[PDB]
Amino acid sequence: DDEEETYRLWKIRKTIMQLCHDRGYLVTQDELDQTLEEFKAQFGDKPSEGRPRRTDLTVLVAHNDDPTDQMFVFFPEEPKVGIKTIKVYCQRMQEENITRALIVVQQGMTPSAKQSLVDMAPKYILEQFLQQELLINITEHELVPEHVVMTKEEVTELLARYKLRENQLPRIQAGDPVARYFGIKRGQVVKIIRPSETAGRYITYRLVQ
Amino acid sequence: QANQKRITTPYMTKYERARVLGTRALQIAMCAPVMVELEGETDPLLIAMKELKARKIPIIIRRYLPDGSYEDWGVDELIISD
Amino acid sequence: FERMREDREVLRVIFPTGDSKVVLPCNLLRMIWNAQKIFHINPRLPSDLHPIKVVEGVKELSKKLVIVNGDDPLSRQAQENATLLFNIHLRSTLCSRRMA
Repeated sequence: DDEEETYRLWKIRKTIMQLCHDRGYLVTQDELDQTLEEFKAQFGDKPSEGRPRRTDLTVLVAHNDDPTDQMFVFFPEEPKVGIKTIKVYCQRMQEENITRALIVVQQGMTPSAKQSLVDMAPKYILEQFLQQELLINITEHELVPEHVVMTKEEVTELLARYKLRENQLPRIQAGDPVARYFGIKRGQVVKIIRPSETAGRYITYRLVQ
Repeated sequence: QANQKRITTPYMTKYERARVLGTRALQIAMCAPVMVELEGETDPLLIAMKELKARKIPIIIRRYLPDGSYEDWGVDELIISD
Repeated sequence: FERMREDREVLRVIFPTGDSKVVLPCNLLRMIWNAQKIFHINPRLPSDLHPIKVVEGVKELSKKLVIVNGDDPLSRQAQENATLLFNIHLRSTLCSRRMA
């Protein structure tokens, strides 16, 4: 009832740290591999009482290439998140002049809140995640190969090399678990490196849609 | 496309060979001039085949690329494998 | 030897199971046997093949097998990954020690 909640919170934090590290954000090695005991000593083992409360788990990291390019990770306490909570976090971001954020919901999200995640897209690029899908890092799976987000320069060179247009490359849905994990949007190209029993290594490139 | 830098394979494909022998055989059947010797060859197929082995076929293969460009490879520039 | 040790680990990550059976274009063991019979090689007499010629020959051959044409790093990376499994089976079969 309680030891499992703290275990889940720890596992989610570890996965989030791995996710931010994979997106290119500055994450220290200590917090990247934090044991359950270290987490209980830094945060607690009493989430039912409120120690630690989900509001304490808020993370704030900065990009390796740009220090001002920060990103938020919020853990709401209500199972079903409403529009008011999004307004709170959006205002929080406005106050702290941050543009990118993550909402790790417990049960799910209301329709109006999802639409609120779509209308403020050019101003605040904020995403949503379910704690049930964050308890495991999908990139460590054997079926999931190594994905790498390409830069506009690398894509221009790719398209100029094979002499093809963007609509000709294979596609990947923006709602794909890996696409959501790496936080990629339409127009971006993701480079996949997978092992092959015929050539050893195969590099493919997928366009997001 | 710049003929100085042709990216296609230097070998003649099985399909290119098939169509080359076929079209050249048709030409010979229409009384076209022969380039090589004909000691005992009349059947246009055997004549076109000896011409391929001799590498004396006056045909250019226009290999179309997906982008829309093309590379003109002559039968003498390609390496016959079979 | 170091290059073959790196390739050894590359195969360990490619083939996590102990299944060395692989499909490749050219059978090196039969070609080697054919050369043994074509030139009447005596396995009991010393060889006149310098191991440096073996290493240099394998590197030049690996450069002649071109699945992807282009000197740019993107093409060189694709070429290096396409002929990878073959170049590994080649360097492991045409090794200077095995050839000696």
